[PDB]
Amino acid sequence: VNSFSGYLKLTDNVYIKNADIVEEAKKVKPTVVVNAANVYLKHGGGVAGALNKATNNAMQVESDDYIATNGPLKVGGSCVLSGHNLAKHCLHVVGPNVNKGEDIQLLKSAYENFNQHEVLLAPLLSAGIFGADPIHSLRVCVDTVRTNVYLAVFDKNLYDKLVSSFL
Ligand SMILES: NC(=O)c1c[nH]c2ncnc(N[C@H]3CCCC=C3Br)c12
Repeated sequence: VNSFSGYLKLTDNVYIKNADIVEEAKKVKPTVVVNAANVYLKHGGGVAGALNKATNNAMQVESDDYIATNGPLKVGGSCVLSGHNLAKHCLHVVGPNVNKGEDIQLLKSAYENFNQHEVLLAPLLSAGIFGADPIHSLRVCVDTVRTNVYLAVFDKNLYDKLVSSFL
């Protein structure tokens, strides 16, 4: 039993809700919140800009030190950093950005990072400003993640479409 509330169950291990991941993280304080990161951990917009803003820029400060030490992530890769006031940990995951020409096949590799964590609150990777089809992202999520994932979809209109079209 966990504290996630109001989710629709899609499969044995995947759940979905129309919610703002920032407000959801603040309420649940999950062990792991997933950020829709880029390789530079520059949290400017989309989910990343919103999560970083909610940390009063502490996420960005921590991220800049991480990059200065380790260099950029790989597309499809991840790192675990602090969750600040939102969660115990933040799993920064880099899905391919279609608006940069990155290979959509890397979306499966990106979701594989979720399997290192028993339970996660997450957005749909590569959706929104990353330019991929969210219906496809949900399909890859369901077919790749085996741990318990609670997906937050900001747009109410998009949420209804993902549910109604789910196989
Ligand atoms: N500024 C923002 O993009 C968000 C702030 N919180 C969010 N929670 C969920 N998805 C978000 N964005 C996108 C990316 C994922 C696919 C649908 C949507 Br909608 C955001």
